[PDB]
Amino acid sequence: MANIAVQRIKREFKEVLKSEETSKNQIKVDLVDENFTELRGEIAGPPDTPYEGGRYQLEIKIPETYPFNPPKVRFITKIWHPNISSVTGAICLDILKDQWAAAMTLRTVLLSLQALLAAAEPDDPQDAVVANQYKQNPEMFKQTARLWAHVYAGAPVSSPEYTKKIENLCAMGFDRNAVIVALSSKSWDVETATELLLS
Amino acid sequence: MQIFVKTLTGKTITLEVEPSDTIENVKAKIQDKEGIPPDQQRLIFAGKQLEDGRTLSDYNIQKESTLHLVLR
Repeated sequence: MANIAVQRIKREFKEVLKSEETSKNQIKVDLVDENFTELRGEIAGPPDTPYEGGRYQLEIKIPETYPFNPPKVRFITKIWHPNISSVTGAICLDILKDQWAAAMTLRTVLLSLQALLAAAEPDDPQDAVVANQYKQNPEMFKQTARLWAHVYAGAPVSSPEYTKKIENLCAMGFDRNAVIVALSSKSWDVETATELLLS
Repeated sequence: MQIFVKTLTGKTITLEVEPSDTIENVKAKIQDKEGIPPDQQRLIFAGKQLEDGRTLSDYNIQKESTLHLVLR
């Protein structure tokens, strides 16, 4: 039991539940283990963004040197975004690394990530593939995220065109997820993605 | 026996083959039927690229089954 402040996570845990954001249904948090070292966060895709309609889950773990070293956070629900690994949920944000601070609240982190959804940070990416697509075709990126949000985050409408291309490959007997990451990573080019699929 | 080879342009042919046939001669037969050089064909079945070395039954592909062709 080397977890320093189990009495802060508790306070910051109240804080989040009692926040206006939670009643506004933008962010919410839940406990996973007794000791209080791993929570489960959930945020709503901000409106006017391909993430709109989506409900995303976050894995929040607290390391031993907590206050001082930031908490490790990952995106459980599959998201397509410059700053989140499209296949691991690893995030890349200044505050979740080195630019972290003493009194940064969990609520400050959940809102921060939500804000991140509204405006990526392409130059300090985590996923080279996503960041590139997001720059060389901000339209495709959006259409691609609107889909990912739908298939994985329970968001509404998605491109009926892309579903067609996911069908032609799944026909060959490929795994759905795999198929999607290939098509999204290769600019939705049925030929060039089937390529990647075989490597 | 006969099997079906489907490309990603939609086209779908039905060609005569033997279970004992290796993957290369199936390609060979694909060549003979459509003119595509085996030298540039890749056959996919159930998300795997059948290696030139194994046969149809070796892979357990029963007749009437569908293989996918992905041109290099």
